[PDB]
Amino acid sequence: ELVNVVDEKLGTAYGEKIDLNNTNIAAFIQYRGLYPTLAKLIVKNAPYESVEDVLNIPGLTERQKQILRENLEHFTVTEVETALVEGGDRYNNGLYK
Amino acid sequence: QTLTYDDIVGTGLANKCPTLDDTARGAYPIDSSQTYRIARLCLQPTTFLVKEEPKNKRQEAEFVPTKLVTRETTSLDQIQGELKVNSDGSLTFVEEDGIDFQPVTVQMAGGERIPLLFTVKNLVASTQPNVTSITTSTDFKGEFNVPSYRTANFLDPKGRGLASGYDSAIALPQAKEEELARANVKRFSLTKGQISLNVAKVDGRTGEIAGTFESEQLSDDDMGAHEPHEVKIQGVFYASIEPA
Amino acid sequence: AQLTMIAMIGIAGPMIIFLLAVRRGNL
Amino acid sequence: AELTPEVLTVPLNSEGKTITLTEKQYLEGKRLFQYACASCHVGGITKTNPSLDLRTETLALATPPRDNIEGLVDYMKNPTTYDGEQEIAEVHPSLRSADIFPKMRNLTEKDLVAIAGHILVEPKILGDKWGGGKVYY
Amino acid sequence: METITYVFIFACIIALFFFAIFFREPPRIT
Amino acid sequence: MEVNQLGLIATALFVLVPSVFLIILYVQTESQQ
Amino acid sequence: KLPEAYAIFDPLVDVLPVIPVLFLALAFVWQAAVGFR
Amino acid sequence: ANLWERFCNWVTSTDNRLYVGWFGVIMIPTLLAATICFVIAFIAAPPVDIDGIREPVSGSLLYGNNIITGAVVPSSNAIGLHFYPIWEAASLDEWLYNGGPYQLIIFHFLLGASCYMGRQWELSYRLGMRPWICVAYSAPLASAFAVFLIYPIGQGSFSDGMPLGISGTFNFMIVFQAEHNILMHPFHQLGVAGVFGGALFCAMHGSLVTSSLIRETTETESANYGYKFGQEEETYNIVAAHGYFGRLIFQYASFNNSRSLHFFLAAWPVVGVWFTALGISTMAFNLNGFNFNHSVIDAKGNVINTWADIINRANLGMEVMHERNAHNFPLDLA
Amino acid sequence: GFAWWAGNARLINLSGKLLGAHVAHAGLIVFWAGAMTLFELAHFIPEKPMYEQGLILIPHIATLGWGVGPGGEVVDTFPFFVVGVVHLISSAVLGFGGVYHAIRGPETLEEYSSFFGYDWKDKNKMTTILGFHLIVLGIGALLLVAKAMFFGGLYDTWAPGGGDVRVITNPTLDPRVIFGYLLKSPFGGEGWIVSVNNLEDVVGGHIWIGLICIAGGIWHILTTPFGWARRAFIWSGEAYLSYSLGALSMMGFIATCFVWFNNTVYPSEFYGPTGPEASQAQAMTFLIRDQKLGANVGSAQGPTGLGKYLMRSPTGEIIFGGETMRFWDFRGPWLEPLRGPNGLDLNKIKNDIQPWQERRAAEYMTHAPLGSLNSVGGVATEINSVNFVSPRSWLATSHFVLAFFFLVGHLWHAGRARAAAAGFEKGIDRESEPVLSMPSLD
Ligand code: CLA
Ligand code: CLA
Ligand code: CLA
Ligand code: CLA
Ligand code: HEC
Ligand SMILES: CC1=C(/C=C/C(C)=C/C=C/C(C)=C/C=C/C=C(C)/C=C/C=C(C)/C=C/C2=C(C)CCCC2(C)C)C(C)(C)CCC1
Ligand SMILES: CC1=CCCC(C)(C)C1/C=C/C(C)=C/C=C/C(C)=C/C=C/C=C(C)/C=C/C=C(C)/C=C/C1=C(C)CCCC1(C)C
Ligand SMILES: CC1=CCCC(C)(C)C1/C=C/C(C)=C/C=C/C(C)=C/C=C/C=C(C)/C=C/C=C(C)/C=C/C1=C(C)CCCC1(C)C
Ligand code: OEX
Ligand SMILES: [Cl-]
Ligand SMILES: [Cl-]
Ligand SMILES: [Fe+2]
Repeated sequence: ELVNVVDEKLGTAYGEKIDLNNTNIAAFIQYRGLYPTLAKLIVKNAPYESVEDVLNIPGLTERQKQILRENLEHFTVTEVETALVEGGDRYNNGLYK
Repeated sequence: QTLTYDDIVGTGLANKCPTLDDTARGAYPIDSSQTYRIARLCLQPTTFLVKEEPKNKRQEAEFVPTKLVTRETTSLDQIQGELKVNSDGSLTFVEEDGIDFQPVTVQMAGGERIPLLFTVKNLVASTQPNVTSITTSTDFKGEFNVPSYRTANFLDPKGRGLASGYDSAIALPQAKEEELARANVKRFSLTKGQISLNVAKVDGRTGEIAGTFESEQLSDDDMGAHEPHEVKIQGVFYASIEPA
Repeated sequence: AQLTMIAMIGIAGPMIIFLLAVRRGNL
Repeated sequence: AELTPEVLTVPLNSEGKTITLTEKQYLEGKRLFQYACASCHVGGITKTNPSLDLRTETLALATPPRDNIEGLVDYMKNPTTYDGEQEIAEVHPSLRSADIFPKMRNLTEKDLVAIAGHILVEPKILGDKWGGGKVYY
Repeated sequence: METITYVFIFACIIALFFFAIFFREPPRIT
Repeated sequence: MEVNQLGLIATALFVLVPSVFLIILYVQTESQQ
Repeated sequence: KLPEAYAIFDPLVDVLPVIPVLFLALAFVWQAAVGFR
Repeated sequence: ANLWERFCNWVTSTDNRLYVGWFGVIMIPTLLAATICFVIAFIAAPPVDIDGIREPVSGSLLYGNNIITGAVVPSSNAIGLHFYPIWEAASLDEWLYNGGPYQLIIFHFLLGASCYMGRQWELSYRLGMRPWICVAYSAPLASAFAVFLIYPIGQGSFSDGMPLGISGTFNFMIVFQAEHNILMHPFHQLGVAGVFGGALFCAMHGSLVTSSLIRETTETESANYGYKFGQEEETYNIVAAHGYFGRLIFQYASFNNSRSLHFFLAAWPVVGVWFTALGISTMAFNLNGFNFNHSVIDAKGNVINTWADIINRANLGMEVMHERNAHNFPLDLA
Repeated sequence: GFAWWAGNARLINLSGKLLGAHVAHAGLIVFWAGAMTLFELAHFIPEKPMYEQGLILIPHIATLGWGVGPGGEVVDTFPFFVVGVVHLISSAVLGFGGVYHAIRGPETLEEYSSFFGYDWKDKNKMTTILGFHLIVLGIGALLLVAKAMFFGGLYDTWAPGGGDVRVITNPTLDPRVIFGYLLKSPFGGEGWIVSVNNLEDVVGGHIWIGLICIAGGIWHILTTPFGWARRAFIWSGEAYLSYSLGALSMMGFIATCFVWFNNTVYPSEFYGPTGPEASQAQAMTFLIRDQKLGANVGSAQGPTGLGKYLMRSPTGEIIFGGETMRFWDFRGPWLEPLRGPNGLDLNKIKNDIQPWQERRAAEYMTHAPLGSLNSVGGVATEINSVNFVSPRSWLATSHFVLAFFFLVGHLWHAGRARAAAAGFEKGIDRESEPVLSMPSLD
């Protein structure tokens, strides 16, 4: 009944793809075209019900929609975990090098 | 004629909210059509009360006064948000951003320290319907979010944590871990708090208002280690209104 | 080229002593 | 082990052409990297933005690709963000900004190549240390 | 009990200081 | 604190036995002169 | 860098700041000469 | 016969069992204030938020410490180098939470200890002595100034001054090593030489004098009864001690002049400890120990580790763990 | 009576040989000032900040307004060269006078001329020599006022626009300000005289000190010490040396803290950033970086419950968070544009940070005055690569050491002077040992 919610979230898609609802913003460097600009937008407009909702972000150019489509398979969505979004931890989670 | 940093620094006035002239008994009228923002909301607590634990069943413990030990570090300020006109003429302030939390620790009689996250995070606060003017009888009631006092990276003194740290009592390698689950497994609480803001001064010229506030919320539970206390905060506020 | 002018400096000192002794002066 | 021509051989462009540095260029580039870049990029990290490093795989995923001499020489002239969407000459040393970043004033075109060469050679020698930080010290 | 023990010993040392200084064997010459 | 119960007796004796030894020898030294 | 017309004495100049130290050393050659009197 | 002059006579009297003096006039109150606050705080002070992060460290016996783990905890990093006397706190409860007592104790102690050194000069003058015993005590005194005052001043916080406790001391010296590589600093190496050498020459001198006591006693009595306080004759044979020690090494590495020998005994540990106090005092301005990390590389450029790189791995583990909740940005610049 | 290793004590009563010692040593000082400058200039590269180059004297000249323009951009190197040459040349004249007076001049002066001769115990002659030197010192302090007001001004890191040489037209004469400094606490947020933060106050203080020193110089030429002063001091050459050792030691400690904390008369453009500055600059840097990414730096709670980027000081001022909370007394020209009356201002932070401020903070963060003894820059666990130790660490450490030893020298000579004055510096008289005539303690 006492579960570490972060460990439990490592057992979800969160542990294998970029979770558009939880993952720190530095993850968006692993794929091209996404940092900083689109990552900035993806984070500020979270949360998403489906991976496909990112494309309904107002203001997207057509080049930006192409990049996201190119990368939809590297994204997921799971429930927002409070512990991962509080403290502005999606912008800076205390990890550097 | 305002002050400068070098007049304030070290005085304690940086932790005080701006005050309104005791002449300021006007009214800021609201154009259902136009939109409005709060450019600055400042909350300056003056009193911290804590609910005791009365041990029996039908004595219901009182709120007792506490002593502050964290100094002039308590006020919320530079808070801003939307100020909306609802269909039935109530206003609703929606917090967007600001220095909207301060960690505080007060001391009860006997020595017990009570830490708390004094906050209005994600505050939504509404008035009664049919306002049309903000006056020296306008009241806001609302609720806000109270996240965990420590966030997920925080490491306890034995190195245990939620998003970092050990998952067991490593100094006791063959101890039975069932007794220690509460201390070993950290949990991120997220609770609600309630606030009433009572307007008592209003500068009709400038859109500045000010008054009294009472909020009720929970203290720190040390990541689920122990049960929180109930806290009641009294103080004074000031806010400034802009046509959006 | 850092002997074309240094070495002379470091010798100046002891050469003064080698000349005052050998000519007995108020050392 | 030694500084063989195979290690001194780095991509010239995205086309796939390649260039073999001399030992001289390599040590030239190392020296110039210490003069102009190591205050922030010691060991291939970036002290003022640790999320972006000088590892070859990171440069490769940069827009435009920077895992090659051409991309790197360009970057030193007209630096952009990682997605290429904005020019950051105002806050990153570059020949385009040698007025505010004086150390770039006397860097010549071959200097740029020696610096870019060093950046691409060093991961081949040091491995994960390059850009890995204190864990690998 | 451990607190009392620690302070007790410390208290004995301070008392010993007192006697060692003011109730010493007085050094006498030759 | 959950502390070794015998620590107390151990400490008391550790102090008491050697101290009494010293006192015994001192006092009978003064009774000589 | 120095002005061009003094370019010449560049390496003498790398050495000049150390000369004060030599006076301390020189004090000890003098006393060795005189027998630490 | 006048009042002030009779007072002055008592202050400076060579007849008080313990000399007072004008330095004594400041020393006694300040060391009583520091002593009394220390004792009470060590036993019963509540936990103190040393690092300014609302994470109080329990230092006193009644809050679950023993003699080895207890301490008066340094004042809060939130205070930095601000003066925090009692009357600047809203209440004693606040002053306690923020670590007031450390400040009170260290300022009173450093004052009283400075006057202690001066008192040593003074009584030396009243008794017709030579005056420099106080110069020898300046070495320990400089050391206490370094860890309680100088290092805080340079790092900008009394929270980084040495704790007043046994494990707090160790905490200070471990963190120092990670942040300054003090082991690899030459001035600390001279401290060790001054302190190892000091204990060596202590043992040497004591064993040599003791080896050459002149027979004055029988096998049933302590040899110590062979010396009578105030006797004019020396109580050991120095030529015999010189004769043994110079043959143990060679003649000219041995002292036959007792004045040179005892001056040597004084200068070696004093000068070594000056330097190590200077070490702490200059590492306070981040002029750190020699850094030979990755200084050896091979023909290709692989790093070839040395023992300095191994030291670095240990310093790294100290660095990344200390004050594990207090750093939000990647470099620990103070 | 002295041995070779205390041989300069043989000069105590040889006023002529002792003159040469002093003037020859004065030459050594001027030599090093000149030689060291030319060494620094020969090694100087203008495109590199001075503090990447191990320079401690060029920064003092630049600070006087010579050689530099707006931003501390080095404009003309010739003033540096001139300063070096004139010092180096001047040391030959002092060397000449020193060796002459030490070796060939009259051993003792007081027979050749009653004006230059002195007895240490002649209280009137000693206060007269003191007076002349006070006047000289007063003149020197006024020279700085003249530079600032009449010959081109001084470098002003606070000049609007990034810094520049500015002529000081309204020096501060108000003694409430000038002497106000002398009464501020030496503790944090106060900083005694180390906190002086504008050149008006610097220049005005030198007006006061010049007049005070000239005034006292005249005072001491014209008077003799009053009796309470005669009875409280020891009057001998060694005693006087001890007094000055003490004064130099105190001044060395002050200078240490001056160069560690003060970024007005040690501009960070030349000397590098202070420890506190560098530490503030790091929080500035990541605040900028994170806010560009979308973070709301005002509402961001860090692990402890305190703000990750911003928090309150104990008097409530909004300040940078993290460990740098200790350095919130820092003031610097790159930072002040962001300060309102409650401290750092959230709307200026969100809206008004300029590229030049981003640049300056990254630069100072990466040039924090941390470094190894062998000049490897950074934290002690850092790898080799960056050759760098701040001029402020070099200047702070050296002067702490010298200050310390001059305090030891003061104690050494003050004790000796007392004992020699009383007649027992050489040991206890066996036939009259004071303690043996005193009653026993017990
Ligand atoms: C700042 C350093 C300094 C200075 C200026 C002095 C100065 C002096 N010392 Mg001291 N001394 C010093 C350091 C210093 N000492 C140190 C470090 C020691 C420890 C070893 C001593 C030990 C010592 C002893 C034991 C004695 C002195 C004595 C003297 C005085 C007489 C010396 C004499 O006749 O020599 C004669 C020496 C020579 C003839 C040799 C040549 C010396 C010249 C000056 C060398 C300079 C060369 C230079 C490049 C020339 C430039 C020329 C150009 C400018 C024109 C003289 C005033 C003596 C004294 O008090 O006399 C009563 C004495 O007995 N000194
Ligand atoms: C403070 C240092 C100092 C002191 C107290 C003395 C004192 C003395 N010297 Mg010595 N001397 C000194 C420095 C000093 N000198 C220097 C630096 C030199 C080399 C230039 C000499 C060279 C020298 C010689 C060759 C002789 C003396 C002699 C004498 C005696 C007679 C002085 C007299 O009537 O002159 C007459 C006075 C004047 C002509 C007035 C001089 C005005 C000066 C030059 C201007 C001062 C301005 C300013 C303070 C200097 C700074 C400028 C600079 C910053 C650019 C006297 C005891 C004589 C002696 O005793 O022989 C037995 C002697 O023969 N001295
Ligand atoms: C190099 C500087 C210098 C030196 C060494 C002397 C030396 C002397 N002066 Mg002169 N004086 C000077 C500069 C100097 N003076 C100047 C510039 C002036 C003009 C203001 C005077 C004005 C002056 C007068 C009016 C008198 C002297 C007197 C004396 C003698 C007694 C000094 C004494 O007892 O002080 C010891 C000081 C005290 C016992 C009290 C001082 C207490 C202060 C507050 C301590 C502060 C220290 C603190 C730690 C540092 C912070 C400073 C604080 C203000 C913030 C002595 C020969 C006396 C004398 O006999 O004249 C003929 C005398 O009456 N002096
Ligand atoms: C203005 C400064 C000043 C002045 C004028 C004097 C003057 C005097 N001192 Mg004092 N002294 C001072 C500062 C000063 N001292 C300081 C700061 C200290 C603290 C350490 C002392 C401690 C001291 C002691 C313990 C003694 C004196 C003594 C003396 C007298 C003889 C000294 C002598 O001949 O040494 C001759 C010089 C030497 C023997 C050489 C010293 C060499 C040093 C230790 C080495 C430094 C090395 C350098 C930093 C790095 C090396 C680099 C390398 C490349 C060479 C003379 C009256 C003696 C005395 O009481 O006479 C009355 C004495 O016994 N002094
Ligand atoms: C701090 C003052 C720096 C100095 C000096 C140099 N660099 Fe830099 N660099 C810095 C930052 C903050 C960043 C990130 C910029 C951003 O927002 O994207 C960078 C980035 C680079 C990169 C791109 C890395 C990538 O992952 O694609 C490169 C190739 C780079 N910097 C190279 C470089 C060189 C060659 C330098 C010396 C001439 C140099 N940098 C100096 C900060 C700083
Ligand atoms: C500027 C200039 C100049 C000048 C210079 C000079 C001034 C010089 C000086 C010089 C000097 C002044 C020198 C010195 C030297 C010295 C030395 C070199 C020493 C050595 C020593 C030793 C080595 C020692 C040893 C010993 C002894 C003896 C005893 C005991 C032991 C011992 C070991 C210590 C000229 C002209 C060039 C010109 C140009 C410029
Ligand atoms: C007095 C004494 C007795 C016992 C022993 C002890 C040695 C300790 C002792 C002390 C001696 C002392 C300290 C000696 C002092 C001598 C001094 C200070 C000598 C100074 C000499 C200076 C000289 C020439 C300078 C020459 C300058 C020249 C050409 C300049 C030429 C230059 C110019 C003009 C343009 C730039 C280039 C260049 C070439 C540098
Ligand atoms: C010039 C300048 C530039 C920047 C700005 C600023 C405005 C600060 C400025 C102005 C600075 C000013 C005006 C500085 C003033 C400094 C002053 C007045 C210094 C005070 C010095 C006084 C001191 C030590 C006194 C020391 C006293 C001592 C030994 C007493 C010792 C004794 C005692 C205590 C008892 C009897 C025996 C004895 C030995 C006499
Ligand atoms: O507090 Mn004590 O310790 Ca000198 O560094 Mn930064 O701060 Mn904290 O960290 Mn590492
Ligand atoms: Cl720690
Ligand atoms: Cl931090
Ligand atoms: Fe002995």
